[PDB]
Amino acid sequence: ESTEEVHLRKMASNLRQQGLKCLSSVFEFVGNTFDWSTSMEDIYAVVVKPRISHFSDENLQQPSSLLRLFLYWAHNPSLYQFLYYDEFATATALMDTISNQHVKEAVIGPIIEAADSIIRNPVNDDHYVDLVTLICTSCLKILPSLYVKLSDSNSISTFLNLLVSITEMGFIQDDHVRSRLISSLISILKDTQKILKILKLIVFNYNCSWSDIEELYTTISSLFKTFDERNLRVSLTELFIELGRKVPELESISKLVADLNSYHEYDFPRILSTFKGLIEDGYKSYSELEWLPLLFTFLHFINNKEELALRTNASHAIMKFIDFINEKPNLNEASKSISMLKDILLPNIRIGLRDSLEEVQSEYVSVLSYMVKNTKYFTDFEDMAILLYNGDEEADFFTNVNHIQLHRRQRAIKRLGEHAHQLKDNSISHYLIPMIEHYVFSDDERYRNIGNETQIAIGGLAQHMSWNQYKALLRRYISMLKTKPNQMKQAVQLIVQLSVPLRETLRIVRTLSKFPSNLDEPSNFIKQELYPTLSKILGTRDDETIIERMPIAEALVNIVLGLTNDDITNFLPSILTNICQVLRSKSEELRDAVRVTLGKIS
Amino acid sequence: VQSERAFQKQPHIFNNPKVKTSKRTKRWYKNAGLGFKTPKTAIEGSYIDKKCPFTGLVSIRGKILTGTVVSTKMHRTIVIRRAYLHYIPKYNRYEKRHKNVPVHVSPAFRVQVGDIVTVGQCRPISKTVRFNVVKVS
Amino acid sequence: KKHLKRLAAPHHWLLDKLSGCYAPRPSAGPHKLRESLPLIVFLRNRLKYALNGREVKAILMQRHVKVDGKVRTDTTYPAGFMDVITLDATNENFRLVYDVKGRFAVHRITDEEASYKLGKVKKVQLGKKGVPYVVTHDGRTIRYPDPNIKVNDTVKIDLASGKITDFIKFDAGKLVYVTGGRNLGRIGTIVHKERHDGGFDLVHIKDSLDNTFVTRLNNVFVIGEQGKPYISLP
RNA sequence: AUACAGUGAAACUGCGAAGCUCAUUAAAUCAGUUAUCGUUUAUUUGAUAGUUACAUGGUAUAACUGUGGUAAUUCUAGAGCUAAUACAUGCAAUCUCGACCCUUUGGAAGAGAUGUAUUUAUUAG
RNA sequence: AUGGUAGGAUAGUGGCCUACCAUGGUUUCAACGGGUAACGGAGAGGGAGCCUGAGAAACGG
Repeated sequence: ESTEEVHLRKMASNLRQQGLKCLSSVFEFVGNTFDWSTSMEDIYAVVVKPRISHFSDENLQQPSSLLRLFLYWAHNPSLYQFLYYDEFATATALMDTISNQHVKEAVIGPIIEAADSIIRNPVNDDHYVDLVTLICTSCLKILPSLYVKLSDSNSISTFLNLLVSITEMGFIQDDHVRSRLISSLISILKDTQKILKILKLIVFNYNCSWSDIEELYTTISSLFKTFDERNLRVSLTELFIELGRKVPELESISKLVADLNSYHEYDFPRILSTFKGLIEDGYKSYSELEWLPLLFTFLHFINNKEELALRTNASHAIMKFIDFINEKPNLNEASKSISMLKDILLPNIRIGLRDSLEEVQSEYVSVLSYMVKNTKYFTDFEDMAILLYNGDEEADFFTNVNHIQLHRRQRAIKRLGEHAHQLKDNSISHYLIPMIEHYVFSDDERYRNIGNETQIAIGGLAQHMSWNQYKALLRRYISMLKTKPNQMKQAVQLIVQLSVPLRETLRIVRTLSKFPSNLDEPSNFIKQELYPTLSKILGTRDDETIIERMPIAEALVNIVLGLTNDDITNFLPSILTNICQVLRSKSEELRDAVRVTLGKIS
Repeated sequence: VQSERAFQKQPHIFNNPKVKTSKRTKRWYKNAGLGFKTPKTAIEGSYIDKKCPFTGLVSIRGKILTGTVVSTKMHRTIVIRRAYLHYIPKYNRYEKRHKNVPVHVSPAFRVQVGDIVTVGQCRPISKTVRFNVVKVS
Repeated sequence: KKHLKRLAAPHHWLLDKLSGCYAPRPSAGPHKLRESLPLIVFLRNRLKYALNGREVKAILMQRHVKVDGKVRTDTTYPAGFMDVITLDATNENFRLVYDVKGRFAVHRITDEEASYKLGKVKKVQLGKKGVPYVVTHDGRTIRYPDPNIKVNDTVKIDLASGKITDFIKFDAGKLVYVTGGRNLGRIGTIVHKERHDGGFDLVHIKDSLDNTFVTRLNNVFVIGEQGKPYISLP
């Protein structure tokens, strides 16, 4: 019928839609029980055959009744002859849907999980052998694109379920199939155990060149620090043991990494010998690729909180790298190591300095000390070296901040604060404050005197600080005020310590490094973020925390004095009235607390 | 928990036996507000109490009072005592009085005779009970 | 009861106590009885356009009076706060606002001012079929509101279409009209909102003279920003 | 006014029918206030329902006509009519994902989706 | 009689009522009881039951 008969056409479309669903429903419920063999040719010829040509175009969005028919036939071995019909046009129809660029994840998943079923369901006929070959070739070619489109974790998993099915069958024995399969895997990298078992199988059975597995070697090497579970770590080692026999160059590295990681418990004597092996002439020999996995293991040993011996060797192992950087004839060879040092060590050092455990922190403190003492090619720590005064003891302050005695620690933080101006702004924020701030929030009474001296030093450090880091430092501590009730007294006193350097810098300009030239921009930052937040906290009616929140007002006046005079008139009244309202409170002890605070503000 | 003839359960809360995702039975709880921290024994408890301010179908609204517990002998309710100084103008002097208030207490709270309890107004739980213990000290 | 004694009438109409035995009882409508102005008192005892209730009834059957752009023929129709009374035969538009004394004061306005009103958001909730809507102080249900609109905000409503053209959030520094208590009719800027959960919230308001006063939130109506009211004030 | 058409008794529907005399009671009356997330609510106001038909029946009678009983009542039976806002019945659309990227607002293959009220169970919130 | 659990009634909470369970609750800080210039709330011939309505146990039936 032509276009003018709209009503009949719509009803016919409804009949097709309902009946195709009717076919979909009946095959689901009684497909296995009923024998279709008489009707298979009739069903295909009148239903499937007319629509095979446009199937790919129609069903890209979401699964349809007609698509679900071929999915069901794909799962059931008995109904594969539906796929076999007409040179696998039915299977090719499912193929081309995947081939389409506009195909969405909802349609991808069922077809892929259907393709897995055909791969895992051997059938004894010639048509089956051809069918699997066509399905594999299309999928492997196009796998990396599908993974990008996928947005569901389960959809990721089913891809690995198909992918491991390929390895078990043995399409990977073909070199082209192996190359396409590897391309999909790096797309997945660019569930985890299933990935590792897949990598083991592909790389175990067949040989690979260094250029092929080099990028894999780096990322799988970087996965050492990332993994922590024994099953996850052990499975990684057989790969490196495996990558070793693939490329004779890596064989030495994997044997080392295999003996660096020993399992369930680590072999303490043999690993100790390896550390003695590297420290005694082994560390001049190993190359940059050799150094990569060794660090990821060393950074794993230093963070470990149970054993001391592995750590000192690990921290010493990290210092051998710094020696190994010194050994270069020039900067060019060092630069590749320096960039590698910057990419890996420095980020993990900074988090290590923030590590709560003191003794883990002490090692990272020691590693940071050695680099500054030996700065032949790495010049970022020159400023902190100036603080060291050639690494002199009681002047280097790396020991002082972590002697056994507490009084020597306190004397360090004062001298560090005094000489803050000489130091470079980035270093103060990334290393020094992280290493020293935990004293402020330390609960032990032995460190209470240390904490009070710390609050002064960080205030001096905050003066000679870069503008962006000081903002981020200040914002974090306001977040600590709302988030941490226990640390609220420590945060508020510290926020006051941060308020003073901002006030003085704003006084001088009308000091913080890279301070903006225009005073409006810092002023608006105070007006909209520091003022409203601090004022509302001070105005909060919580009688259990009023005394701890009183020094907030001292922070309010400091930031306000930094502002312009019109702002100062706008902002002093609300603060001082709130101080006056707290002054009005009946409690004498509170009233005295207001009186002293008003005195300091005066 | 199941010490009654009927089965005690939180209404409209369903634990699906077939799925069996988690051993712990699904528990519904709410915060009563007013900065009154919901205790963890209520969150991770196993009791069933329709009149509990955190797990029951009761809302705290109205006057919030404080008192001293004087009796804790009956089940899930207590009697507190509130004292004040009433002014008599004819001689211009104050006289002490007291009032005894029955208050519901959830099993999530452990109260003895002598402690200070802050209680909240709610719908009439019983003939004389209209409050619910919401903070113990 | 269906009869109201003139002495027993609440205070705000300014009606003389000795005129008669009974006063008009406001009928059911958008506003509560104790803060409504039935059209009879507005037309007779404030404007004096009518001398007796029968003359008022002739006026209303003439369909000369419109409340919020709609013709009303009930003598005791309860006009209230932020209600626009339009008289086309004489070309007047009036807005009903408390005075400092606390009486309704007859305030002439422009036609553009007449075209809209201000409504305090009393409630915001999802209706049937998942359609959000807002209930204002005059009982107006307005569907598909702007998401940022919340309770205690004030929405500027166009009378002709009854849609939301703009809104004002409830925040410190906003200009406010007091609709209850002793401060009824006073205008001032918000200073601080003191919250008692489970109790009546209290708001501090500072006038242009720097005098400060405290009032319950229920008697608070945001009318604009400090120095920029959205309605003409008396 | 060739259905009737103004007014309009009766009848059927719709709405509303919500001063006196005795006793006596201490914050159980009453007055002020709070809450109803524990609630019903004519009416007023504003919103709100696309899911034989060029119009179904008496499954209907009053008023009305006519025949009678009774000392008799806002006491009565028999027979015969005719209507509804009374009584029962009841009936070829829209919106999405959208290839073709055809034209680049745009059309568009196909795939889909589509009341309310009560009760119960469950899921999200 | 004080409270808990479950049910019945109820526009609805609620010993308002019902089945089991614990002996509780106010009070010398005046519970309970008595007197009073506490005019300083009831019925429609008398008790019982029922009907309508949004609103009554109706000065209606």
